[PDB]
Parts: sequence; C-alpha cells; structure tokens
Amino acid sequence: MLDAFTKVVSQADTRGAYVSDAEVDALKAMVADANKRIDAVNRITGNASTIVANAARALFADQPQLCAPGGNAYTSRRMAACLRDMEIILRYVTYAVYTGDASVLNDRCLNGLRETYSALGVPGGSVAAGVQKMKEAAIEIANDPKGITQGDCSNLMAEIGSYFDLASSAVG
Amino acid sequence: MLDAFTKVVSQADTRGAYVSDAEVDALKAMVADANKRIDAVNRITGNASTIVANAARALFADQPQLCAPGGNAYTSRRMAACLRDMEIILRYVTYAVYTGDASVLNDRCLNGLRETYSALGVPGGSVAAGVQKMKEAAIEIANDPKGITQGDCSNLMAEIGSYFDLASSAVG
Amino acid sequence: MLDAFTKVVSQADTRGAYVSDAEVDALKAMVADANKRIDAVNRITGNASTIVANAARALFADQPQLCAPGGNAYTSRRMAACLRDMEIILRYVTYAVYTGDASVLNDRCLNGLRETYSALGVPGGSVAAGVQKMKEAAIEIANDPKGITQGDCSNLMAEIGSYFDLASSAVG
Amino acid sequence: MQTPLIEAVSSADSQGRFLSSTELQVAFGRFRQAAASLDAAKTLNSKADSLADGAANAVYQKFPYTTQMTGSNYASTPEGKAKCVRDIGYYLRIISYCLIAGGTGPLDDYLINGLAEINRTFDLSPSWYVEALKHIKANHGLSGDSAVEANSYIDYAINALS
Amino acid sequence: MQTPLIEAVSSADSQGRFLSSTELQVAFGRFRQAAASLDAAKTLNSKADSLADGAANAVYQKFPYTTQMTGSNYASTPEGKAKCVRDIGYYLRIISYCLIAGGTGPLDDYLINGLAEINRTFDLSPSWYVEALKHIKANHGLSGDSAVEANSYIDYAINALS
Amino acid sequence: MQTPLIEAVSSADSQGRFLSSTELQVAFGRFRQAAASLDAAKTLNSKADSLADGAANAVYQKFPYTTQMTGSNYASTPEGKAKCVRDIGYYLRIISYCLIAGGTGPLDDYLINGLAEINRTFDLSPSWYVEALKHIKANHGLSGDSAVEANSYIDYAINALS
Ligand SMILES: *[C@@H](C)[C@H]1/C(=C/c2[nH]c(/C=C3N=C(/C=C4\NC(=O)C(CC)=C4C)C(C)=C\3CCC(=O)O)c(CCC(=O)O)c2C)NC(=O)[C@@H]1C
Ligand SMILES: *[C@@H](C)[C@H]1/C(=C/c2[nH]c(/C=C3N=C(/C=C4\NC(=O)C(CC)=C4C)C(C)=C\3CCC(=O)O)c(CCC(=O)O)c2C)NC(=O)[C@@H]1C
Ligand SMILES: *[C@@H](C)[C@H]1/C(=C/c2[nH]c(/C=C3N=C(/C=C4\NC(=O)C(CC)=C4C)C(C)=C\3CCC(=O)O)c(CCC(=O)O)c2C)NC(=O)[C@@H]1C
Ligand SMILES: *[C@H](C)[C@H]1/C(=C/c2[nH]c(/C=C3N=C(/C=C4\NC(=O)C(CC)=C4C)C(C)=C\3CCC(=O)O)c(CCC(=O)O)c2C)NC(=O)[C@@H]1C
Ligand SMILES: *[C@H](C)[C@H]1/C(=C/c2[nH]c(/C=C3N=C(/C=C4\NC(=O)C(CC)=C4C)C(C)=C\3CCC(=O)O)c(CCC(=O)O)c2C)NC(=O)[C@@H]1C
Ligand SMILES: *[C@H](C)[C@H]1/C(=C/c2[nH]c(/C=C3N=C(/C=C4\NC(=O)C(CC)=C4C)C(C)=C\3CCC(=O)O)c(CCC(=O)O)c2C)NC(=O)[C@@H]1C
Ligand SMILES: *[C@H](C)[C@H]1/C(=C/c2[nH]c(/C=C3N=C(/C=C4\NC(=O)C(CC)=C4C)C(C)=C\3CCC(=O)O)c(CCC(=O)O)c2C)NC(=O)[C@@H]1C
Ligand SMILES: *[C@H](C)[C@H]1/C(=C/c2[nH]c(/C=C3N=C(/C=C4\NC(=O)C(CC)=C4C)C(C)=C\3CCC(=O)O)c(CCC(=O)O)c2C)NC(=O)[C@@H]1C
Ligand SMILES: *[C@H](C)[C@H]1/C(=C/c2[nH]c(/C=C3N=C(/C=C4\NC(=O)C(CC)=C4C)C(C)=C\3CCC(=O)O)c(CCC(=O)O)c2C)NC(=O)[C@@H]1C
Repeated sequence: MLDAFTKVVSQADTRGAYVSDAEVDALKAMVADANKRIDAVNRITGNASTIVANAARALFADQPQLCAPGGNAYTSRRMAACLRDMEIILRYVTYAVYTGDASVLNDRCLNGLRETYSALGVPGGSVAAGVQKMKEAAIEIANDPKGITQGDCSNLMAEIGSYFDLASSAVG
Repeated sequence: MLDAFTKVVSQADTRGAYVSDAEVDALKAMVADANKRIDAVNRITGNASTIVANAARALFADQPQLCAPGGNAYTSRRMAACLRDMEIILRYVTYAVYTGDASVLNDRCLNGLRETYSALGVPGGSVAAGVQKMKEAAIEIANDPKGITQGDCSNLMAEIGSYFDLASSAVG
Repeated sequence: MLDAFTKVVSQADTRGAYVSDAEVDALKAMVADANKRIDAVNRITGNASTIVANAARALFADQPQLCAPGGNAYTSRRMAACLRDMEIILRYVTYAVYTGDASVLNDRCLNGLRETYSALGVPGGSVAAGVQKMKEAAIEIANDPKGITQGDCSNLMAEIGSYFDLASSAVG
Repeated sequence: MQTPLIEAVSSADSQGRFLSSTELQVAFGRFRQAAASLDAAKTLNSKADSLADGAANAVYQKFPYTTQMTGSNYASTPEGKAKCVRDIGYYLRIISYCLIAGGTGPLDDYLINGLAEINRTFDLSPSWYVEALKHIKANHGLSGDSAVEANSYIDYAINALS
Repeated sequence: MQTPLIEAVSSADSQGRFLSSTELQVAFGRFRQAAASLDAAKTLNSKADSLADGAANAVYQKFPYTTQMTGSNYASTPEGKAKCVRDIGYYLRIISYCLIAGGTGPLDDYLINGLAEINRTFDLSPSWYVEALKHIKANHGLSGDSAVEANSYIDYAINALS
Repeated sequence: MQTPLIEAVSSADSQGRFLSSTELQVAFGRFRQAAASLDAAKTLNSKADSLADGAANAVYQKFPYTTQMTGSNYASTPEGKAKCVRDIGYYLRIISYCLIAGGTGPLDDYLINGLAEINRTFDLSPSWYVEALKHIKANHGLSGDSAVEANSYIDYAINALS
C-alpha cells in the first residue's frame, strides 16, 4: 500500500524526479492538519458499532424487502454477514483516512468485490446505499463540535466522504 | 445439501410461509413408501461393482474405439480412471435416492463436471452413454422381485432413473 | 515430460504400433552424437551467469528505456526479477537440450507465461529480445572449438537455437 | 442443512464411501417418527397467528417497559408491536420446519446462526424471546411425542438465547 | 514418464538447479546401452505376431478352462481368443517401448498403473498373463545384455501381476 | 512500502481490527518530525547535481583503476562516467524519498531489495558506492535532526552494501 507521502514519492520516482517544492509544501500543509485527521480516525473507530447499527437501521427502513423473507439480509446468518460487510468496509475506510491514501481500501477491500457480490447474488446497489448511510453517520460523528478544540475540518470531511463514495462506486 | 423435507422447507421459507397441508401430505406419502427407497439404495450400493463392471462392458461393446489404442479409455491408468468415474457417479446417485433430492448429486458431483471433461479431452457424450448403461443395470437390480416383499416401486424407479438422466445431461 | 525416446514411443503407442525401423535408426543416430549434446548442456550450464549477464547488457544497450526510471527493469527488485527470469528460461532450455525434447520447457516454463506477463505488465516483446541475446551468447559458448575434440555440432546447435526460439515465440 | 438423512450422507461422503447398513437404519429411525411430526407442523400452522399474539402479549406483561419506553427497538408504537409479533412468527414458523425436517437444521440455518449479532446490533433483549418461547411451549396444545419434539426445538432456541 | 534422463531433470528441477556432472554421467550411462536395446526392440517387432500366438497358446494349455467355460472374460469364442491375443500383443509392444526408452516408464504409464483395477473389474486372472510372459521370455530369441534387459522388463511385469 | 503509518495499518489489518490509540500515537510521532524532514528533502534536491559529481569524483580518487581499466563496468569512457554519476544520483534521490516518507521504505523497495544481485551480475563493486555515500554524508550541509535522519538512511545504505 501507499500512504500520502509514498504516493507522492512513487509518482516522482516514475518520472526520475525529486519531489518538487510545491508537492513538499502540499505535504507540510497535510502534516499541519494532522491532529484533525487523527481525531476523525479515532471518533469513527470508537463509534464503529453505532455507525454500523444506525446505517443498517436506515438502510432497512428505506429498503424493507432486503430483510423480508426471501430477501438477501433475511435470516440471522445473512443479516450477520451484511452487518459484517458494513463493518469491514468501515474499517478499510478508517485505514484510508489514517494513511491519507485510498490504496489500502482499493487493494485489500474493493478490488474484486463487485465480482464477489454478483457471483453470490448480493445486491450491490443496496450495499452501495448501506455505505452511503455509514458515510452520513460517520461524518456527523467525526465532525461533531462538542468535546474538541474548535476549528475547520472541511477538507478532511470531504476526503472521508470520498473514501465512502469510492466504496459505493466499487459495488454499485 | 437439501433432502426431500428441507427442499420443501426452503421453498416455503423463501415465501415466508408454513409448509401447506398439501405439501405435508405429499411428504407423508413419501414417508409411507420409504422402505422401498431404502431397498433401492441398499441393492444398488451392495451391487455397485457389478453395475459398474457390466455397464463398462456394454459401453465398450457399443463403443470399441474408446479402448482401442489412442482412445480416451486405452491404457490401464485411463481405463481405471474411467471405471472410477462411473463408480463416483453411481455413489452420488445412491446419495440422491437416500435423501430424495438431487442437490447432493448436483452440488458435489455434476456442477463443473462438463467443464472438467472438456479441459481434459474426456468425451462427455461417451460418459453419458456409460451413465445410461449404469441406469439400466441399476434399475434391473433395484426392481428385482426376488427375495423381497411384493409391491409397487414404479414411482421410485422413475425417480432413480431421473437422477441417472440428470448425470447424463450434465456431461452429454 | 517426454525425452527424445519417449516422444517417439508415445506417438507410436497412439497408433498402436511398434516403433518403426526408421524411427529406431533415427534414435541410434542421436545416440551416436550424444557426447556433443552433453558438451552443450555442460558448457551452457557452466557459463550460465556469464550468458545471462552478457545478454542483459546487450538487451539494455539495445533497449535503454527498460531500465531508465519508470521502465519495467528499473529499481533493483525489478532488475533482479528480470535477470532471474533470464536464468530460469536458460535453465529450462538446458533441460530440453539434455532430454532432446521441448516438452519440459513447454510444460514447466512457457505454457501460461505470456498470460503471466500481460497480467503483470512485463513487456513480452522485450523478454523475447532478451532470450535471443541469450541464444547468441549460449551458442557461441556451446560451439567454441577450443579445449574440445574436433567435429561437427551443426544440427545440435540448430536444435539448441530452436529451443531459445520457442521461448521467444511463447512470450513475444 | 442438518437432518438425520443429511448427516449420514455427509459422513459417508467425507469418507469417500457408499452408505452403510447403519446409515440405512438411521433413515428408518427418521421415517418411523416423521408422520406424527408432520402432523405437529400442520397444527402449528393453523394456530400460528393466535400463538404469536398470545406470545407477544405475554412478553409485554413480563417486560412492561417494552410497551412504554420510546425508541426504535421497543414495542411502544404500532410499528414496534408489529415488528415484535413478526419476530415471534419467525421463531414459530422456523420451529415448524424442524418438525418437518426431523432436526434442528432449519433452526440453525435460518435463526440461530448469527442470532447474538442480530440481537446485539439491534438492541433486542434475548430474555424477551425466551418469554415468548415459554408462552408458545405452554399453549401449542400438542400431545404425544409431537410435544416432546416441539418442546426440544423450543428448548434448543431458549438455550441459544441464554 | 520415467527414463534415466527424465529422472535426472526431475531431480534437478525439484531443487531449482542446473543439471550436475553426475546427471551428465547418468546420460552417458543411458547412451552407452542404448543401441543394443534399440536393436532388441526391432527384433521384438519382427517376431510380435509369432510371439503373441505362441504365448496365447501356452496360456490355453496351462489353463484349459479358459478355452471351454463360456462367458465374457474367457477365450471360448473367436472374439474371446482375439481379445486374449490382443492383450498379449499390448504387453509385448509396451515391453519393446521400455527397451527404446531405457527404463520401465512405458510399462508404468501404459500398463502397470491401474492394472489390478482392470483385472478385477473384467474378471481376468493375473496368472494367465504371468504364463504368457513366461512364454515370451523363453522364445524372444535375444542374446547379450539385450536379453538381460528385456527379461528385467518381463520380470517387472510378472511381479506387478503377483 | 514501509513507513510508520503503513506499518501500523499492516499490524491492525493482519489482526482484523481497527487502529489502536497506540497506532494513533505512532502517527503523532511521525507527524512531529515530518516538516524538518520535508525541508531536508528540498535542500538535497537543490544540491543533487553538485553532490553527485562531488561524490563520483571522490570515488575516482579512492579507486583510480575505475578511471583507467577498460571494460563495460568501469568509468574509463564518457559513457562509463555518466553511468556512474547516474547511479549516485539514484542513491541520492531515493535517500531524499526516505526523508519524505519518514522511513526506509523507498530505500528497500527501489534500491536495496535485489542490490547484491545487481552489483554481482554487472561487476560493480559495493565499496565504490560506499565511498560515494561517505562523500554525500560529509557534504550535504544539513544540520539538526534532519542530518541525523539523512545520516541514518545513508548508514543503512552503506550497511546493505557491506
Ligand atoms: C474536525 C475533525 C473537528 C476538530 C478537530 C481538531 N482537533 C484539534 C486538536 C487536537 N486533536 C488531537 C487529537 C487526539 N488527541 C488524543 O489524545 C487522541 C487519541 C490518541 C486524538 C485522536 C490533539 C492531541 C489535538 C491538540 C490538543 C487539543 O486537544 O487541542 C484542533 C485544533 C487545531 C489542531 O490541528 O491542533 C481541531 C480543529 N475541530 C472541530 O471543531 C471539528 C468538529
Ligand atoms: C421395489 C424397490 C421392490 C419392493 C420393495 C419393497 N420393500 C418392502 C418392505 C421392506 N423393505 C425393507 C428394507 C430393508 N430391510 C433391511 O433390513 C435393510 C437393510 C438395512 C433394508 C434396505 C424392510 C424392513 C421392509 C419391511 C419388512 C419386509 O421385509 O417386508 C415392501 C413392502 C411394503 C413396504 O413399504 O413396507 C416393498 C413393496 N417390492 C417389490 O416387489 C419391488 C421389486
Ligand atoms: C560441438 C558441441 C563441439 C564438439 C563436440 C564434441 N565432443 C566430442 C567428444 C566428447 N565430449 C565429451 C563430453 C564430456 N566429457 C566429460 O567429462 C563431461 C562432463 C561430464 C562432458 C560434457 C566426451 C567424454 C567425449 C569423448 C572424449 C573426448 O573428450 O574426446 C566430439 C568427438 C566425437 C564424439 O561424439 O565423441 C565432438 C565433435 N566438437 C567441436 O569441435 C564443437 C565445437
Ligand atoms: C449488507 C449491507 C448487504 C448484504 C451483505 C451480504 N454479504 C454476504 C457475503 C459475503 N460478503 C463478502 C465480502 C467481504 N469479505 C471480505 O473478506 C471482505 C474484505 C476483503 C469483504 C468486503 C464475502 C467474501 C461473502 C461470502 C463469504 C461469507 O459469507 O463470509 C452475504 C451472504 C450471501 C449468502 O447468500 O450467503 C450477505 C447477505 N446483504 C444485503 O442484502 C445488504 C445489501
Ligand atoms: C469412463 C466412462 C469415461 C472416461 C473417463 C475418464 N475420466 C478421467 C479423468 C477425470 N475424471 C474426473 C472426474 C471426477 N473427479 C471427481 O472427484 C468427481 C466427483 C466430484 C468426478 C466426477 C477428474 C477430476 C479427472 C482428472 C483427475 C484424475 O485423473 O483423477 C480420465 C483420464 C483422462 C486423462 O487423459 O488422463 C478418463 C479416461 N474415459 C472414457 O473414455 C469414458 C467415456
Ligand atoms: C527481463 C528480461 C524482463 C523483465 C522481467 C520481469 N519479470 C518479472 C516478474 C515475474 N516473472 C515471472 C516468471 C516466472 N516465474 C517462474 O516461476 C517461471 C518458471 C516457471 C517463470 C518464467 C513471474 C511469475 C513474475 C512475478 C512474481 C515474481 O516477481 O516472482 C518482473 C517484476 C514485475 C513487477 O512489476 O514487479 C520483471 C521486471 N523485465 C523487463 O523489462 C525485461 C524485458
Ligand atoms: C418482541 C418480542 C420484541 C421487539 C421486537 C423488535 N424486533 C425488531 C427488529 C429485528 N428483529 C430481527 C430478527 C430476525 N431477523 C431474522 O431474519 C430472523 C430469523 C428469520 C430473526 C429472528 C431483525 C433482523 C431486526 C431488524 C431489521 C428489521 O427491521 O427487520 C424491532 C425494530 C428494531 C429497530 O431498531 O428498529 C423491534 C421493535 N420489540 C419489543 O420491544 C418486544 C419485546
Ligand atoms: C488372454 C491371456 C486371456 C483373456 C483375455 C481377455 N481380455 C479381455 C478384456 C480386456 N483386457 C483389458 C486389458 C488392457 N487394456 C489396456 O488398455 C491395457 C494396457 C495397454 C491392457 C493390458 C481391458 C481394458 C479389457 C476390457 C475392455 C475391452 O474389451 O477391451 C477379454 C474380454 C473381457 C470381457 O469381459 O468382455 C478377454 C476374453 N481371456 C482368456 O480367457 C485368456 C486366458
Ligand atoms: C560509479 C560509482 C561506478 C560505476 C558505475 C556503473 N554502473 C553501471 C551499471 C548499472 N548500475 C545499475 C544500478 C541501479 N539500477 C537501478 O535500478 C538502481 C536503483 C534505482 C541502481 C542503484 C544497473 C541496473 C546497471 C546496468 C543496467 C544499466 O546499464 O543501466 C555501469 C555500466 C555497467 C556495464 O556493465 O555496462 C557503470 C560503468 N562505474 C565505475 O567504475 C564507478 C566506480
């Protein structure tokens, strides 16, 4: 996998170039904001079971046929498998936020997942809707202004969002 | 795998329904005939090597090029592999008769078998003819009226037949 | 795998025939020349690292973009992997020369290799050029007239050449 | 999905062999009980709505907070009560399947496997369903070996919840 | 398929290495015997039909029931005798291949592997083919090291049948 | 490619778990040093051509045969010297990447893994590059913790060559 720093390095090495002054300053800027990054990872990580539970509730309210008999989340084994996938995707998302790069999420979670779901008959469209509900629950938790030093985490929340959206696009 | 009873259950669960009175009576009827079922499994099982040997003889009389040099059952290793496949298919058939459902035979034996044979160059058409010869030998043995309490096993023999025919269609 | 003798046997067995007098005389002729065969295997084997090193030098002189940054042999790990492939192919070639049949080289080395390289992004065309450079270095070494009893190894060198060319065609 | 028949085939198949006289006798055993159990499943079907309400009422008595406390996971609403009676209908329906199949297979595959994960994630108390099962056990109105079987399946479900 | 040459390559390849001086000397050894063995294979070809009948006759003497008892697996018919002489022709032809290849490989791959299964399933007695091989051994009419080799292959086949 | 951040994710992922407070503190540690190391990488870029020539000159002093002996692997030609200074530019550039990444990952993946194989096959002496690195170490012109880091990466490369 790559993190934000080795991502920049690998693109440079491919051109045989040193990292430019501009790219270095871009990474410094990311270093300056890194407490905020680590808060988001901490907050999402520590509220993982709540984000999964609430997203699942909202998905099934929106899509009740998923868990009526004959639905693909009906029966405890399939419901549990569904919740487990939601947790797994949330975990890879927290890894992308921490490293500041999507590659861990792409390489170890999303690549091949669409194909896995179609071979199984899992409705990818509904998985995508579940991921979006986790996005909303997760960003509300990560960007909560209580119990934290006050400041602007706008770009960071957009970044978090883009990792959830990548997961939605990989299966939807 | 499914047996005759869980096959009915799974179709019901998919609709969120109890097994109907009619489906229950259909299974009771199958329970009433179950000694006959178990005789067929016993008789085919206990005459397995005879059914395989005789079917192989009849297949090669009909198709002598299979075992002339350059044929796909020529050489002892290939002949043995061929006899072994015949035995394996007969064994899965006895399992379908015992459970009263094809799923064990489909899931563990027939699925992917056509593809296995084409990758190998085994002539699927001739495997199908071998299975049909086992069907004939097996039904003669299962429906022999000697040494058994007298009665009607017509529907059961048709069922046995349909499992052999499923094996023939999966590779032919 | 087959060697030159079992290759002839397997073609005969397929027809249900004894090896002909002509085919037997062809193998006798190969037996009469076998010291030369074994010299070639010995000489290529004992100069393996020199043949690889020199072929690699000549390939990169001809194709310098392979090892400039962003090239597929740039970085020590990829350069080492490239040299290793060259060695591996040379080793299977020596096995084909020793047995007098391509099957070992086809079965254990070349089959599936084109597909492996495309999935990786390795430029098969350039691998083929590397193999050709090994061919030239190897035949110069195998056919060196110094330190050896004098005679004609023309057909043997053409045979060695055809194994290198098979490797080039399998990936190029 | 485990029934006496499938257990025997799975043993025979894992050892690469044909079925034994013993596995044949397993089938006789299964077939000797089957008809009284099939009958039991039919009577459970005709009393399902009745049993499910009765059971859900018994849960609302024992745990009065479930009718009053607001929030998703409680029966304080028309929708909450309807979710609750639905879940009870599932335990009852899946239990009737065990009578049909001659074993716990339907219970394991449809309800028990993952149950803890479901109850934890959706904040449903296992004790609720234990009470509902207790009510079902005391009102199915079955007799003979049908009752003893039905009750084994109910006990097996209570035990998974505890 | 095992010959001295293929055994050496398979050892070298399983250890990820180039062939050794020793494996080269294996090849010299194989090549030193080859021409007399190739000659032996040619003489077996020119006498094959003769040997096969002679052998099959020797089997019908030793085991007279094979000519008289009716049934698929016996030489009581034109077709039964023709099957029998065919099988003997296979042992002879496959033995000639061992002389060509310098080892038992053709015998293992074409005849010995699965032999017991074939003989059991088709009710053919191994002792029959043992007699036929004994006749071949006493009439091939080979001399020198060719004979010692041919006879090792014949003995190896008799041993697989016993 | 190993950095403090990737090491933490790889530990967490191999154990199937979310990141710990400790792995968060790893990140703080990495981020506390980062800006001075990023600065170090910028100064190495502005002095790269200068350092690379200086280093290559220092190699030609210490090992005079490299300038005079003819053959592919030596700097006796315009092309040989240009190959040499190129290689030195790679060590320098890849070292600057380690300052960017906060660890040896770029050094391991781009240079060290396979290095022995490269040097052996192309008849390049490791001692040459050891001298070049020694020159770089004595002229980068860095101070503070930037120097201590840069020097750790240079030492790590010398150690791989020894
Ligand atoms: C946007 C995400 C929200 C927000 C973030 C924010 N955080 C800080 C300051 C800090 N954050 C931390 C983080 C942690 N400390 C810990 O002990 C742990 C567990 C290991 C974590 C994750 C730390 C140490 C600081 C500095 C000390 C402090 O608490 O102040 C800021 C201030 C600026 C900065 O980058 O330092 C901001 C803005 N702020 C909001 O209002 C958003 C809702
Ligand atoms: C159609 C398949 C043939 C046939 C079947 C048939 N069988 C019975 C009765 C029984 N079959 C058994 C079976 C076994 N007993 C054993 O000990 C074993 C080994 C474990 C087996 C497989 C048994 C116990 C009975 C009852 C006792 C008896 O032997 O009579 C019937 C009678 C009706 C019934 O279902 O019970 C029939 C019709 N009958 C034929 O004529 C067909 C050729
Ligand atoms: C063409 C390849 C070159 C060539 C070959 C050639 N070789 C020989 C003779 C022999 N070669 C060997 C080989 C080895 N002896 C060993 O100890 C080892 C290591 C195990 C090997 C590989 C041997 C024993 C002989 C015979 C003894 C001898 O050294 O003379 C000949 C002569 C004819 C023959 O086939 O025997 C030839 C022609 N000759 C050339 O000029 C080519 C460049
Ligand atoms: C829940 C929102 C949705 C849903 C999910 C569901 N998933 C499965 C089964 C599998 N899901 C995966 C996915 C992963 N495995 C991994 O290791 C990783 C990380 C690399 C992922 C992302 C896999 C491999 C399976 C199959 C194997 C297994 O079950 O462990 C099911 C079960 C399908 C079945 O028919 O059994 C379900 C139900 N279901 C929904 O309806 C939601 C939209
Ligand atoms: C005999 C009627 C026909 C015939 C058969 C034949 N089959 C093979 C080789 C294989 N057959 C199988 C099939 C199975 N393996 C299984 O485990 C199961 C149960 C799930 C089945 C149904 C497989 C996997 C092989 C290959 C691996 C192996 O040999 O064990 C051969 C050998 C082919 C070869 O070229 O070596 C033959 C000859 N041949 C005929 O001509 C008849 C029509
Ligand atoms: C050198 C002339 C060219 C070149 C080669 C190169 N190859 C690889 C990677 C692999 N090559 C193989 C091939 C084999 N593996 C085997 O076991 C065998 C014998 C059966 C062969 C022929 C495989 C499997 C790999 C991948 C796994 C591995 O690395 O061990 C690379 C690395 C590619 C990468 O992106 O990492 C390279 C660079 N490169 C060139 O440019 C030359 C034309
Ligand atoms: C009645 C005893 C109590 C009660 C029930 C209640 N349950 C839910 C929600 C769910 N129940 C399940 C259970 C199953 N799903 C299955 O597939 C199976 C096996 C066939 C079982 C047993 C599941 C998955 C859900 C959630 C998904 C869904 O909505 O269907 C609720 C709603 C929970 C929520 O958070 O919205 C309620 C209210 N409530 C009580 O207070 C009673 C004591
Ligand atoms: C002669 C010594 C005795 C004899 C022979 C006889 N054999 C058969 C049938 C078969 N023999 C084989 C043997 C082989 N198949 C091979 O591929 C190889 C290796 C190349 C061997 C050695 C096989 C497979 C058969 C059956 C298939 C076929 O028909 O070819 C028969 C007919 C058996 C039958 O049941 O129909 C006979 C009569 N019979 C004697 O009595 C002699 C003493
Ligand atoms: C300078 C200190 C000395 C010197 C150098 C010299 N080097 C080469 C050739 C190669 N060097 C490498 C090294 C790398 N490749 C990489 O990808 C990396 C990591 C990014 C490194 C460090 C390689 C692969 C080659 C060969 C391929 C190529 O041509 O690029 C030469 C030419 C060698 C030849 O045999 O032609 C020379 C002359 N020479 C000296 O004498 C100096 C003391």
